[PDB]
Amino acid sequence: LDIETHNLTIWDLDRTFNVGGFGGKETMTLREVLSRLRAAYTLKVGSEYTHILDRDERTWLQDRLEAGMPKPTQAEQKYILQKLNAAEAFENFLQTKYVGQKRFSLEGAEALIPLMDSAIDTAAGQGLDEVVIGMPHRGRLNVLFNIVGKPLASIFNGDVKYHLGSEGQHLQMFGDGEIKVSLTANPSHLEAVNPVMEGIVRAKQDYLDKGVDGKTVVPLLLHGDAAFAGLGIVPETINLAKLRGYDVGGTIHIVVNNQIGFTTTPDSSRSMHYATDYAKAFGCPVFHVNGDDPEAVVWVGQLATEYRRRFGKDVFIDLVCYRLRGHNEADDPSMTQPKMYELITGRETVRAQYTEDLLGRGDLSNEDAEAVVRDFHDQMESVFN
Amino acid sequence: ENLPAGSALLVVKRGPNAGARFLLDQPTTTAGRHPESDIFLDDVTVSRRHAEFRINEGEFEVVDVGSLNGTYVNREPRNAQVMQTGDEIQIGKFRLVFLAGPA
Ligand SMILES: Cc1ncc(C[n+]2csc(CCOP(=O)(O)OP(=O)(O)O)c2C)c(N)n1
Ligand SMILES: [Mg+2]
Repeated sequence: LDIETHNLTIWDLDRTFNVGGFGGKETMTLREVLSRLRAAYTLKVGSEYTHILDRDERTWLQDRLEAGMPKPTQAEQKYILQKLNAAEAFENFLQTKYVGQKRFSLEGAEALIPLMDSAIDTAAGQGLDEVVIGMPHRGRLNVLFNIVGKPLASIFNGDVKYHLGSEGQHLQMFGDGEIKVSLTANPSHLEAVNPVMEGIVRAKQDYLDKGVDGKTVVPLLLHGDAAFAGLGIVPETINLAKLRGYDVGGTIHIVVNNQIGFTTTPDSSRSMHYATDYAKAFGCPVFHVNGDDPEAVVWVGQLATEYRRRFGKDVFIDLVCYRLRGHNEADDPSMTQPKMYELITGRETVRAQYTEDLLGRGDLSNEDAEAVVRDFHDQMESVFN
Repeated sequence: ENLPAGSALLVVKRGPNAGARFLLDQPTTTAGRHPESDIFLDDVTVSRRHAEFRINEGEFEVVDVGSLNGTYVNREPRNAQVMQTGDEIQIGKFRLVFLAGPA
C-alpha cells in the first residue's frame, strides 16, 4: 500500500494517467487517485470482497463502496441519537436496581442496538414477513426492551429471563411497513442454537408456500469472537446453506469483537488473522466497522440486508468494540490484562461522543439544540417511574 | 354522528393500541409519554411533552411543544396547523385520524 513498492515517487503526484473508468473517469492525477482510494477503503469501514468468483456480484459491491455512505438528514440523525439514549438508560437501571448483572452488560457495545434496528427496518421495506433472532447472554434484556418491544413489567417479575423466548411487532417510522420479530430459547452451551434457529426459519418458509422467488423469513444470528473461531459447530452449520433441503435464502451474521474471551486474548484463541475468516472458505463478503461511529454502523446494516435479498447468500459483519467491566460480578480484569485496561478505564461513552459531534457542526438551531439535551432526561425518568 | 356540537374525535389507525378513541371537548388537551397526559401514548419515539390540541372559536389546531422527532400532518412537518376532517397526524410511531362533529 506504499507508492515506493510500485516504483512511484512524490514527483508523479501532479502528473495525469489513464485509469480505465475508475471514479467514472478516463484520466485522473495520482493525487486524486490516492484521495479516492483512502476515502473508500481506509476510514471507518473495511471491506473484503475481491475473493468472490462471480463478476456481477463483485461489481455490485465495488460500485456501492466507492460511491460512499450517503449524507444522512437531520431527522435521521436525531433518530440514531434517541436509540443510543434508550440503550444507555436501560444499562443504568439494570446496574442500580438489581445485582449480579455485571456479567450480562452491553457497556462498550451500545452500537449493537442501532445496527439491529437498521437491518430489521430495511427488511420491513423489502416487504418480508418475519425476523428470527438467536444470540447469547450478553445484551439479551436490552434486546428484549429496545428491539422486540416487551414492556418493563413483563421482563421483571423452571429457568431465568436470560434463556426464555419472546415475540413482538416492529413498525417503520418513515414508511408504511410492519414485520414480526421472534427470539429463540437456548442453553449456556455456546453456539448450540445455530442449527436449531436455521430449522425454525425453514419450517416457517415452508408454511407460507411462496416458491423459490420467496424466502421471506430472515435469520439474524449474533456470536462472540472467541466462540466463533473456536467451536466447530459454526462452520458445520454454514456448510448447509446451499443444500437442497436446508436452504433459507442467506443468514446475516454479527460477530461482537470485544478483543477478549473471559481471561484469554485473541493470540491464544485463534490461528486466523481475523475471527471472520471462515467467510473466505464459503465465498461470502465481510464488513469490518468501528463501534464508535454510529452513522457508519447504520449504513453497513442496510447494505448487508440489501445484498441478501439480491444474491441469496450469507453476509458477515465484524463490530469492533470493547468490554468495560470484567465477566465476573467481583473480578478485576487488570489482574491478567493490565495494559489493555489502561486504555479502557475513564473513557467517554459513544452517546456522549455523538452528542458533542452533532452540537459542533452548527446544523442545529437554538430550539433544536435544547431538545437533544432533554431527550436523555426523558428516557431516564420513564424507566425509573 | 352522535358527537355533541363543538366536539371532535381522534382514532388510532396505526400503533400498539390501534382502535382506541379519544374525545376533544376542552380548550386544551395534552398528548405525550408523561403519565398525567390527557392522551397517554407510551413509546420511546414519543416525548414526555410532545403536542397540544387547542379549540379556539369552533376551530381545531395541532401545535408542537418542543419534541425531538416533531409532529407531521399528511406526511409533512409542521409547527402549527388547523385540521380538516380525515387528516392523518403522526406523533412518533403512532398515526391518528381526526373526525369533526356537528356545528
Ligand atoms: C460450549 C461451551 N464451552 C465453554 C463455555 C464457557 N464459557 C462461558 S462464557 C465463555 C467466554 C466466551 O467469550 P466470547 O465468545 O469471546 O464472548 P464475550 O462473552 O466476551 O462477549 C466461555 C468459554 C460455554 N458456555 N459453552
Ligand atoms: Mg469476546
